[PDB]
Amino acid sequence: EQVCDVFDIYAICACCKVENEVFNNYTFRGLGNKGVLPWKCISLDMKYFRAVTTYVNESKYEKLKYKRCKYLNKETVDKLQNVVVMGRTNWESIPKKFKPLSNRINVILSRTLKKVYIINKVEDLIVLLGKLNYYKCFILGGSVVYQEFLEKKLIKKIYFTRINSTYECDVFFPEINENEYQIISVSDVYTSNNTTLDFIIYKKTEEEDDFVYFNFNKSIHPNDFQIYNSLKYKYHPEYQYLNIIYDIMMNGNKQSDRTGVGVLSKFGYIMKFDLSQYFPLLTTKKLFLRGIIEELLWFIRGETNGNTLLNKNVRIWEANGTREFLDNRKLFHREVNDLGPIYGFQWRHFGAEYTNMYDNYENKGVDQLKNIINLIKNDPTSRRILLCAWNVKDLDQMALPPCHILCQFYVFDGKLSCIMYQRSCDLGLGVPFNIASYSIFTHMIAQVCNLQPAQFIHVLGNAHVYNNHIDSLKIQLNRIPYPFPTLKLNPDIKNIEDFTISDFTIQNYVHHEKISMD
Amino acid sequence: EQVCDVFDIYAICACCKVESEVFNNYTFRGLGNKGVLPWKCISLDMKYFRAVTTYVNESKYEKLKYKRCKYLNKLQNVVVMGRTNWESIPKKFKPLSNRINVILSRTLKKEDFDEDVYIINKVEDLIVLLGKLNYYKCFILGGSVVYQEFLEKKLIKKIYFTRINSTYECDVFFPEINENEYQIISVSDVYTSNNTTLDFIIYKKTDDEEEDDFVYFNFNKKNSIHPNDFQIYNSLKYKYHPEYQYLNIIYDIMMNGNKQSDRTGVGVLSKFGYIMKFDLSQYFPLLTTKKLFLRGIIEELLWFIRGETNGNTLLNKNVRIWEANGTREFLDNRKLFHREVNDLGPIYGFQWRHFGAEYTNMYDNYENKGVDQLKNIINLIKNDPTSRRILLCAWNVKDLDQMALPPCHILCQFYVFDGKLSCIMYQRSCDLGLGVPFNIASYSIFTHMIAQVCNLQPAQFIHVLGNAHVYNNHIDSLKIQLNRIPYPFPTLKLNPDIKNIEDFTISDFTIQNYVHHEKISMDM
Ligand SMILES: NC(=O)C1=CN([C@@H]2O[C@H](COP(=O)(O)OP(=O)(O)OC[C@H]3O[C@@H](n4cnc5c(N)ncnc54)[C@H](OP(=O)(O)O)[C@@H]3O)[C@@H](O)[C@H]2O)C=CC1
Ligand SMILES: NC(=O)C1=CN([C@@H]2O[C@H](COP(=O)(O)OP(=O)(O)OC[C@H]3O[C@@H](n4cnc5c(N)ncnc54)[C@H](OP(=O)(O)O)[C@@H]3O)[C@@H](O)[C@H]2O)C=CC1
Ligand SMILES: CCc1nc(N)nc(N)c1OCCCCOc1ccc(-c2ccc(C(=O)O)cc2)cc1
Ligand SMILES: CCc1nc(N)nc(N)c1OCCCCOc1ccc(-c2ccc(C(=O)O)cc2)cc1
Ligand SMILES: O=c1ccn([C@H]2C[C@H](O)[C@@H](COP(=O)(O)O)O2)c(=O)[nH]1
Ligand SMILES: O=c1ccn([C@H]2C[C@H](O)[C@@H](COP(=O)(O)O)O2)c(=O)[nH]1
Repeated sequence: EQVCDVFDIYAICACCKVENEVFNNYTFRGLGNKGVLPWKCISLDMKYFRAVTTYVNESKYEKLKYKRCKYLNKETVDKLQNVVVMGRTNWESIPKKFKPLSNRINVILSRTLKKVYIINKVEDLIVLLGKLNYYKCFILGGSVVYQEFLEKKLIKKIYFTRINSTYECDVFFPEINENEYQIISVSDVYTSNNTTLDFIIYKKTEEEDDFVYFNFNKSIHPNDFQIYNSLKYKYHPEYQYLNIIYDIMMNGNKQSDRTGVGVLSKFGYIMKFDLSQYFPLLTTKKLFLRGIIEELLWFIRGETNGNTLLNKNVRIWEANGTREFLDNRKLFHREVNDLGPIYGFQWRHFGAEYTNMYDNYENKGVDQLKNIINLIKNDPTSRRILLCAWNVKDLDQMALPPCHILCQFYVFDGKLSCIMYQRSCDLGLGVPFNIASYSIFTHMIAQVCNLQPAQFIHVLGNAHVYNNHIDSLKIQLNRIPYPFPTLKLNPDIKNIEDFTISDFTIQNYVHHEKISMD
Repeated sequence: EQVCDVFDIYAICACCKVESEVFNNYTFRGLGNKGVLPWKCISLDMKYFRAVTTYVNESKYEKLKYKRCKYLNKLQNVVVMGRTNWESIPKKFKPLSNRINVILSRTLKKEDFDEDVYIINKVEDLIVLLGKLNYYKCFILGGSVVYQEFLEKKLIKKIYFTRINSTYECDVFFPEINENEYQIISVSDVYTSNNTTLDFIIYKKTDDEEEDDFVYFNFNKKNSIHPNDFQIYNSLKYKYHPEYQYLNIIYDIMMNGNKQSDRTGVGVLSKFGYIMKFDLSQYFPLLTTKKLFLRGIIEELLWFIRGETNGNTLLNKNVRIWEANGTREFLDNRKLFHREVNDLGPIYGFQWRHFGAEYTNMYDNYENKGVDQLKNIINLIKNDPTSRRILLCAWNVKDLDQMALPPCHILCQFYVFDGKLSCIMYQRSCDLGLGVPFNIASYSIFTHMIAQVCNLQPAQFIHVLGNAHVYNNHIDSLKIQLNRIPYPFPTLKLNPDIKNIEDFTISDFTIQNYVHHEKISMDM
């Protein structure tokens, strides 16, 4: 029977980053600078902190007192609040207008303070706790306090805010030992005061029956997903991707492939990412975006020339443009790397007769990109703001038919959302890039129409995991996401055709190690 | 305290429809015929009945034992049967296994039974018996005389009620349940077993560390619709009937919808992005919380498949779905000044059979012009079933302004596994109160037709909604409808001799066992 369990002693803290980088939990360590917080107010962390440290559940107290008494070999302890323990320097950095911390029993560790309790050794806290009625006990820091409370093994859980930005710091949270503590929960990702952040939790290592009745009809070893399955709360939006992989692995249909690879597949999924709060660049592996952005730029120019991409070493379309690949598609009369009437051609020239990749198509066919931008600007409540690449007439002349069938747009209260329907979804290699690409695009349309981006919504049709990706995705599922990065566009660009590679910046991308999916 | 609460006395039953139109909960009331059951085995109900009457939770007995102790001062359930019920059970099934069996009788006594059973000769003796036994719950198993007297005396806490959605000859009937004594608290998924659909409803008499963590994670959490406006809807504990996928979306839009104007002038509440899934192997999802007829939508689908764009064809069969979109005034407001009345332009049927052909008029012969995508997808399903390119697309960007209006149903994608066909339809714009009920029915039918002609069985119709809206003028009608409890769905049957997609006619379709609430004008 350990003290921290008896007295419900917990740590709570907020850690920023500090000035081929490798990332780990320790990336998030920064606590303070010059007696104060490294950052200007991050008001969302403040609200979380207040609510965690003040929250009490009276009905649960009877049971805690019991345990505490039986431990201290007593029969009695002799409006419920929590205890909060601050180091002296910590207590001095708090604006006086906020001291003592409201609705909490304030305890201060100090050797040089004299009488809101003061105490001058840790063991004196245990004593004080044995003589109080309190719900739980929260160690609020600073650095010295966490250090000693942690080495003395006095901490049941760590409520750890990850501030995904870099500050100058002079004091650090200690390195949490992964054999001592493991993460059991991860929150939604949020933006506050110009940074992303998330909240994670380390742990020390009648109607009921009716529910059963309604359930009366209901080569992967899930034990391999130890970390995945041991998490309790999985609210980080990256879990929308990871959970689909889990689902396909566990419940997928075995089917054969043109490459003889084999897939597990399922049909019909939705993911939704809130672009006002973050940029959903997967963090459970490394992803690179230069190629993805050039591809989008090449679509917007309405290009179908694969050489343009190849000469910038963007090799996404290379295999689809070879002599052999075109001949197998019966495009015997197509030049190498002429991909035919694919996305760019359909976005700007839908319905025009395709000749070759060098022809001049200006003012030929339907310029649906211009059309949707005008509809957003002039008739935002239109339900016909669609951009469609599936030209049934032209499919057989494409190097391959589009995987990204259409985008539809929705405008409410100055904000833009986008649904993209994908007929075919390689969860392991394709879908991560695909989410990035259409999130970028959503931002680009929003900016040129003076709107703010809201949600990117991804509908997956035939959704598959290649059998040669399974071992890699197993490794990936047992990694814990980090808070997402942010995308910044150059704010000067007000025309969809005016963006260049230099107008795009990913900020604060923290990621696990790259994985060769094969 | 009541006797039924102390001793945990429940009823479980199964009721079919009977021969003798308005529907109500009393539609399901057939129990028995000539001393045995009205149907041959409905095995899924037998499985449910065994699961419910045999399940026990040992960890909860201690509190039960305490409660009954106060009242008076391996674990198993007790089951109680009328004598006629007992004699109806096949010998090999008696006594009911893993249960304490109790029989009510005057004419027979314990010397008349070989089996491990308790005989009781009045209800009062049941209660005495329950006071003497160790048991989890007590299930009253019928028949009609027994249900009658247990209900009359208020000795039933809940009724586990199976709705068998088919009609049989009966001579005995469950009591009419008094809606002021008993109300439905829960409704199951809908299933098919032994060629009938059925569901299961429930009437009621009228480390918690991780719990605090739940609260912490919620530290950061609209429309003047009123709470009491959904009393019945919100009083249900389990809402597992697939009709709730539709009803819950309506609720979501009412409560969280964004207010917006629209091309129509009415304004709406809107949201963006929903998915519904319907299991066509188990039911035909025609909405039951209001009345729908399918003659028109079936004639529409046949007209689509034929490649037709002539609205007169529909009007001549008294189908008016497209009438307003073909008037002189409508076409002119679309700037289609050189279009004949009821010439709807290159819409669905034209795109399905002739995508990319130049549209002239509704009378032209377009044979072998454009892409016959309907044919192409049938060929793909038959010869390349694992293709990820089996898509039928009505949104032809080039032809949009020539259409009476652009399609709402943008595309269907198909999926085949293990001899079974699934279908996703993506709907760019979705009128929840009027359009969507019919849209679900149309694409569900089309999935069955495509499956049959490719020698597959239907699996799931998946409906993806883009712009999803409730018209302000529909809100009061939808409020009414949401306080209705769905009935088990109907089934759809097709003439099995039809083996080509082009060869269906209206009499090739039958909708069987449609039970529904009354018709609702969505508008005033
Ligand atoms: N971001 C976050 O989550 C948090 C950050 N901070 C930041 O951390 C910094 C403060 O950290 P740090 O410098 O380590 O200071 P601390 O808050 O850890 O204070 C240390 C002091 O506490 C007293 N003390 C410590 N251990 C004991 C003990 N065992 N017995 C008795 N008294 C003890 C002593 O005061 P004495 O001199 O009287 O002996 C000691 O010098 C600031 O910059 C602050 O803003 C603060 C709170 C949380
Ligand atoms: N579909 C369903 O869910 C169910 C249907 N059934 C069907 O229902 C029919 C049987 O119903 P029903 O004809 O109403 O008969 P019951 O099963 O209700 O049995 C009636 C007999 O039970 C005895 N009995 C009942 N109440 C008492 C009492 N208070 N004290 C003493 N004895 C009592 C008497 O036996 P005695 O004459 O010997 O004195 C009486 O004649 C059959 O067709 C059966 O298959 C039955 C149960 C479930
Ligand atoms: C960083 C928070 C935090 N977060 C987490 N998760 N764990 C913590 N243990 C933690 O901190 C230590 C708690 C005591 C400090 O209590 C303060 C109160 C108010 C201001 C304050 C400063 C500036 C403004 C303003 O400029 O408006 C307003 C308030 C600072 C500290
Ligand atoms: C309809 C059941 C039922 N359902 C629900 N929901 N509540 C009920 N209270 C209920 O009944 C009460 C059970 C007493 C009769 O228990 C039987 C057991 C087996 C066969 C039996 C007969 C024939 C065959 C065969 O021919 O295959 C197989 C089994 C009949 C009755
Ligand atoms: O942007 C893309 C393009 C392709 N794919 C995957 C889906 C399939 O695995 C393959 C294309 O093969 P077909 O589905 O077209 O046959 O590429 C994606 O995930 N994303
Ligand atoms: O099969 C159909 C046809 C139409 N609509 C509704 C959606 C809109 O309320 C309206 C079409 O208007 P636009 O979205 O095209 O503006 O009709 C449906 O729900 N289903």
